[PDB]
Amino acid sequence: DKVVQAGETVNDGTLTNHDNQIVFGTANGMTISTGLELGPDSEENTGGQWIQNGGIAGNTTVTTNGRQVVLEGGTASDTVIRDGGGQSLNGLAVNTTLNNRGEQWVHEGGVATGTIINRDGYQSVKSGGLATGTIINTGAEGGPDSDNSYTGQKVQGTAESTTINKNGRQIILFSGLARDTLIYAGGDQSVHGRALNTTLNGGYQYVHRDGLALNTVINEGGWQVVKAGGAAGNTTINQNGELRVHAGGEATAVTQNTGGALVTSTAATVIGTNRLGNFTVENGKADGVVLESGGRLDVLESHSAQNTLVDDGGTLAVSAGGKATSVTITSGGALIADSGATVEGTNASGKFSIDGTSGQASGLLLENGGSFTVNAGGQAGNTTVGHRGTLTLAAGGSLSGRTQLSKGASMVLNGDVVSTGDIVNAGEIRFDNVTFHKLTTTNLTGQGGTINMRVRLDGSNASDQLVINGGQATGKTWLAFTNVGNSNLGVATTGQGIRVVDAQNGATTEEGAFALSRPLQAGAFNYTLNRDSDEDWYLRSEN
Ligand SMILES: [Mg+2]
Repeated sequence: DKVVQAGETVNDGTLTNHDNQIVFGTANGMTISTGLELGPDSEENTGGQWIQNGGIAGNTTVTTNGRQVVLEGGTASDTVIRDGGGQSLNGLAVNTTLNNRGEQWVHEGGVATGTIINRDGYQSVKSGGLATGTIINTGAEGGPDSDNSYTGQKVQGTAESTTINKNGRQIILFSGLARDTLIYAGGDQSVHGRALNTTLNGGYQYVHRDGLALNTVINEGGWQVVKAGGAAGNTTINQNGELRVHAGGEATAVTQNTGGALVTSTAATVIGTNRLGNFTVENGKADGVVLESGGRLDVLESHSAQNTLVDDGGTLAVSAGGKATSVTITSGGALIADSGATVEGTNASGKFSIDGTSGQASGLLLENGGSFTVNAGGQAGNTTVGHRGTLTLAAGGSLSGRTQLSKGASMVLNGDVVSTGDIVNAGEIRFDNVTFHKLTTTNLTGQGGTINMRVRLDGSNASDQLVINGGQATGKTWLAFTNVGNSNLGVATTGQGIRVVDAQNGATTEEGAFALSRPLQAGAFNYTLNRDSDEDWYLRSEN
């Protein structure tokens, strides 16, 4: 048991085999490799280096099993804690570096400045301690879904001037404060206490139940997530940043700049000012919201929205029972709703309305992930489905006027449908749900575009079916059949065949109107699509 007394500099050496070194003067260049054999969580340990009040340790290396205890008024310079060593800090530590399960506990009254947490190292600031000028490079390599709180920085006290690099993680517990942080892309900070003055230069900030975040700026690639029961105030959403406010979250004094994404629901609280004026999402009522660049507003059941602008890259999602009036969707805006929602506004091509009370819609335009669902007994008129838009019809839906499908458009049919107007398909219609449906239209105009249909080639003469009611089938439209019966079994067709397009009440079809997209064989037969004199089209057997 060496005792370095005051003004007696010890200037190299090691420490082993549960031996203590009591420092009252100066002890440079030590190797502490004893005292922590039993693990950080036991008062059963003997050995290590103990810097007393007024003592100094410079360029110590605490390696596996080594324990360095700095008491009140001691100091530890340029310390390397690695490979499962630890430092218990009640005084001053300057320029510590933590590698591979090296730990630093800064207990009440302790102060650590310049700690670099390098990989699988850990700095725990117990309540009443202070960490200043920390660099965190680890803790967050498992992604936003990693629940790792065992490496990185955990604060129960206070952390000032922290830089969080890729893979770095800061957890602020209930009692904790983190003031002035810069969080780069790949790194994150989890806030359960107080985070104040945070710069997300592509970094992530999670604000959980009972966490307060004040003065966060979200630059490009950054993310502020306010969970239920968390609260953020005075956030600035710069271009290509997003603020996420969950049901039960507080977002007050939000500055949504141009290019800023806002993702929230009427079940949260978001007050602020965007590039068009003031906005409020409060108590189930949103007024003035501007969804762009990945922003989403969900108007849940029995809430309301007015003066919403859905711009290119934004999404308005109105649940059934929600209302949203004076909507303006610019070309490239997405609208998700069904015939039980109530929406009014204007889109890229004029006025539109969904009246959830009667279940009739008129003039929709579904682009870029927009979607509408016509529920049972509903009716959508003059629909325009664009690239990446979807129109789904529940069993018992109706169409009215001209249903136009642009290239890249989807229309899914989950049961029998009647259009009392014109379907114009340049995209893809698809009979899905194993029951077979009938799509009745007055006129079909094919502009390319497959209708994906289903067939049983197993002795049934059973299939999906198109019906031209009184009108005409023109253009060119591809038919894609899938055999849903017993495969490798093919039965012969009987007489005229499986009727797939039925012309009725005087309907005519043109002669190159329909065409098999790919061959249809089952078992020993090739199934061929043939138009006859009755204007109807049939599936028949080959050789
Ligand atoms: Mg701990």
